[PDB]
This record gives sequence, C-alpha cells and structure tokens, in this order.
Amino acid sequence: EEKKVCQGTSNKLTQLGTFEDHFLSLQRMFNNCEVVLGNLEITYVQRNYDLSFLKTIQEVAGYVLIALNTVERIPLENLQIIRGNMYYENSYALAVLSNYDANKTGLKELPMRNLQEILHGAVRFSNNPALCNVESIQWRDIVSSDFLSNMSMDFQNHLGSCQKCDPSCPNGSCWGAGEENCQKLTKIICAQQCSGRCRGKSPSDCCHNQCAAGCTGPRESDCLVCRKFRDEATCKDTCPPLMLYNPTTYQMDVNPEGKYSFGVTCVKKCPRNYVVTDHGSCVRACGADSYEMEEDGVRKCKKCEGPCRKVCNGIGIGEFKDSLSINATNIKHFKNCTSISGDLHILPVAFRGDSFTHTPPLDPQELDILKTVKEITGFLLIQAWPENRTDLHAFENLEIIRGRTKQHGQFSLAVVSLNITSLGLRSLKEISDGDVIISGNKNLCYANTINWKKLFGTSGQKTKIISNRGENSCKATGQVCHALCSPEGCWGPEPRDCVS
Amino acid sequence: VSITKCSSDMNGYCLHGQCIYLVDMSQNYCRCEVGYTGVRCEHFFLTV
Ligand SMILES: *[C@@H]1O[C@H](CO)[C@@H](O[C@@H]2O[C@H](CO)[C@@H](O[C@@H]3O[C@H](CO)[C@@H](O)[C@H](O[C@H]4O[C@H](CO)[C@@H](O)[C@H](O)[C@@H]4O)[C@@H]3O)[C@H](O)[C@H]2NC(C)=O)[C@H](O)[C@H]1NC(C)=O
Ligand SMILES: *[C@@H]1O[C@H](CO)[C@@H](O)[C@H](O)[C@H]1NC(C)=O
Repeated sequence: EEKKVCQGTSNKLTQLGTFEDHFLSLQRMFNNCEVVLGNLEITYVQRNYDLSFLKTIQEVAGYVLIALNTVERIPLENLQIIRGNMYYENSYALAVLSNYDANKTGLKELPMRNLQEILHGAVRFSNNPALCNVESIQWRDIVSSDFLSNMSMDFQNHLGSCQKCDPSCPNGSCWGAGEENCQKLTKIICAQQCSGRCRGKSPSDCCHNQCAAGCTGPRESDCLVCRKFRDEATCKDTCPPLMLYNPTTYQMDVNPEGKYSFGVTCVKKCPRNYVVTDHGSCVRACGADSYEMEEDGVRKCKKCEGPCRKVCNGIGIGEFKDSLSINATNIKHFKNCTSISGDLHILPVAFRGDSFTHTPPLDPQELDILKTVKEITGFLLIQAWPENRTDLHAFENLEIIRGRTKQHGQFSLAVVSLNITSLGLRSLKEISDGDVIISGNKNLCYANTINWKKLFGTSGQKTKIISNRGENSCKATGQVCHALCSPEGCWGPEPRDCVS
Repeated sequence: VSITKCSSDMNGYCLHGQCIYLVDMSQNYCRCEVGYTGVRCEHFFLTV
C-alpha cells in the first residue's frame, strides 16, 4: 500500500475540451490518490457525475480549488490537511468559487469532516447558492492565525433547503448534517499547557508539536499526519542527523537512527540521481563555489578553486520561472553552457512569438547554441523544431539526461509533433530516470531500432513510441539504419548515427 | 451566462484552444484542444 501519490493539476480554471473529456482527465489524475503532491482542482464538473474517488484523497500539499461545478456533492470525506505550499490567487489555500448552475442550485455537499489544519494560506467562498452548513464551520481551528485576516468567505444561499446540525455537535458547527459531519476541535479546546494541537482539554491529553492535524496520544507515531518530516510511522522536525551533538564525545556522535533527507520523507540512501551532501540530504544542484563530482559514482559538492562553471538554470525555474519555452529573450543566457541545471522546454510559440509575454520570434539558426550542452539535470521537452532541419542537431552532443525533474512527474524525454526525419541524438548514453515518449512525429523513423533499456538506469523505466512514421513506410522509403551497424539500432540514416 | 467570447485582443493567448471569458471571475481562460493541458494549453498531456 504505502502512500498512493498523484502529481495534481495546475491548469487554474481552464477547460480541457468537452466537459466529459475534462472529467475523464480528472479521474485519471486522481484515481486512488491518497496524497496529492500538487494542486487539487475540481472544475467544470457536471451534475450526476460520479466523484467518489475523491474519498481516497487524504492530503493535498498545494491548494484546493473547487469551481464551476453544477454537481450536488463532492466527496472529500477523508481529506484532513492542506499544507498550503502553493496558493491560489496568492492568498487562498482553499477556494470554493462560483458553484452555480442554470438551475439555482449548485454545490450543496462538501463533507470534509476530517479536515482539521491548513498549514498555510486562507480560505475563500464566493457565489455559492446551494452550500449547506459550511457556514457553521468555525475556521479558527482549521486556518492558521497569521493568515486569518486574508480570509474572504461569504455565503449566499437563502434557499433554506439545508438542514440543521446535530445536538452532539460543538457550538453547532457541522460540515453536513450527521454526527460524523461535525467540527473536531484540536486547537481551541486545548489547555494552556499544550503546544499546538491536543487530543483533549486535559493537560495529559496534548499532541506532540510535530503532530499536524491531530493525535491519538502524546507520541510521534500517534500523529495522524506528519507536520514537517516523517521517519517510519513517527513525525519529526528534522531528519535525524548522521552526526549529532554530544556533551563530551571521544568521536563524532554517529547516530544509528540518522537518515538521509528526500522530499518530505527521510530515506536510508539517496537515489543515484541526487547529490548526496555531507550534511545528509538529497539535493538537485550544488550551490555556490560547489560543483558536481562523483566520489564513488554518487554526485557530491566539491569546492571550486577560484573560477567555477556557470550554473545555467533551466526553463521554468529560477530567473526563467514563468517562461513557457526557450525564446530569443532567454536564449542568450545559454550561450556557453555545458550543463542545464534544470529542465528544457521548446514550444511552437517561441518561433511565432508572443505579444502577451512581449516575446520576439526565435531565429532557427540561434538554436545551434544549444550544441554546447552535454548534460541536462531535468527533462527535455521538444514540441517544435525548425522545418528546414531534419534532425535534432542542437542536442547531438547531449550525453546524460539525469531526469531529476520530469514532465508531469513521469517523462524525462519528450519529442511530440515534429517533422524531423531522424532524432540524431548520437551522444546520448544514459537516461538516468524518467520515462521516454516519442509520439506524433509524422516523418520520424529511427526510434524503435534503438534499445532504450541500455539507456535506462533506474528500475521501472518504460518507453512509449507511437504515432510516428510506420516501419513499413520507412522501409519502403529506404529509411532504415545503415548496413555498417547490424544490432543496437541507430539514430539516423548515415553511418555516423549508428550505435557503437 | 458563465462563458463569454473573449475580445480580439486575447487572440493568441490560447496556444492550443480558444479564449473564454469568466464573468464571475472577470478573467480570461482557455478551452483547450483535446490532449493539451495547462492554463494556455501550452504543454501536451503526455499519454502513459
Ligand atoms: C520568453 O522568455 C522570457 C524570458 O524568460 C519570458 O519573460 C518572462 O515573462 C513572464 C510572464 O510575462 C514574467 O513573469 C512576470 O513577472 C512580473 C514581474 O513583475 C510579474 O508581475 C508577473 O506576475 C504574473 O504572474 C503572477 C504569478 O506568477 C500573478 O500572481 C500575477 O497576477 C501576474 O499574473 C509575472 O510573474 C517574467 O518576469 C519574464 N521574464 C523576463 C526575464 O522578462 C517570456 O515569458 C517568454 N515567452 C514565452 C512565450 O515563453
Ligand atoms: C481506479 O483504480 C481502481 C483500482 O485499481 C481500478 O479498479 C479502477 O478501474 C480505476 N478507475 C479507472 C477509471 O481507471
């Protein structure tokens, strides 16, 4: 079982074709998902459409958006925490907006009974003409005190169709109507002796500081949700240090419980992809004066002596955080980069230009600059390429795709909807992590000849090559690997492209 | 009506779709062509 995870969606309030196609995509993304790393968006959903899969969702790290729904009930019954790592509209971790219909009734049921803490952000309710009993829910326990002012919740439902809360219910604050759908106070009912949350009002019934929403006892394992970091069933403020402080130590206090830091959890060993620092953490890139070396085949931060190579950030991160694709404005910063500390996107908008971003068109010849790069720490996405060129000339010297960051959290290499006849990625020797997708390239041929398994390093990697030019069509056009290389395939028609 | 036709100034905003106006939010968003994801439908949703 472990924890089932979904990447989430960041499409804001954008429709995905028809309503049914949108609902389909939603159910693919959030089927069986116990923990959402990203943003949970429930938008453009229609009445009498099954939404029961949402019962499985326990956590949402980003924000929860619920909008443009004609549905009667959305069943986030087991959702218990909203970490608030990402805000919607820069100040709302939970947003329920404009849930109306041609008929007066819109959204009426939101039974988030287990919801107890929103670590960061505020809540906004607007244009909801059918919501029931969410008005009674008091948000002092749920929302952080610092973000309370930013809350802008206003309910507009005079239907009176909603029922009343149960007598066993604290201050009449209920989520829906049953006794199970009521406020659970773990913050306000606490004594002055508790720090943070509490299981009961008595001093003996307090929660540990790292217990997040609630606890069943004053123990780290009894924490229902982890606040900061997680070790086994325990929740901790920090991953246990490999070396800890001691009052008097003949040698460094090596901790038998010391574990490496990876994301929200603490693992025993960092993956081969990430930089294992001496402090004990899985890091994506070395900082200042530190560059990447392999001591025993694992990456580490060695201090540069004086001058040090430039850390060329990828598109979508750093200075180019909101940049959709490489374009004329940002292509100059990649002049002499031998490595891409990030992920590289290429989209058709770059060649046409975008007035909304005030972006000029991109020159095809300028792309040749990318020939200097040999290692991409993140992922490569190619949705556009110059029409005159028949191969990915710029990435001919690319060697290793580390795949530390992947598109949609899955694909490290993507080449879709290109007219190129051959890939031409001759120098590519290792795809350390992430899947590969080659689809919709009408004139591309030499893809299935290559054995992508030898390129794959991490176990479980898969390849998906479809909708390219057919093998029969390419064979009839003489577009098959050169005779000088019988096995292992090739990257193009000429002998230079043969694999070894 | 929830959806309104965007003004012609929002012409190329939707890379793979058509601009739509949400009157309650008073904002411009996209109707994506099938298979495309993102606010501006910028990235192709990669099938498994
Ligand atoms: C071509 O490449 C260039 C260079 O990388 C790239 O330019 C970038 O465009 C984005 C979008 O216009 C810029 O990001 C903006 O920065 C301003 C700075 O004040 C912000 O105010 C903007 O805020 C918006 O987004 C916020 C959320 O992030 C919202 O909360 C807010 O309400 C606004 O909607 C926005 O962040 C970025 O600064 C430039 N960078 C440079 C160096 O010019 C361009 O986008 C690329 N073109 C394409 C088509 O990819
Ligand atoms: C969701 O996951 C369950 C569990 O494997 C599966 O039985 C079901 O078919 C899935 N639903 C869809 C729509 O794929």
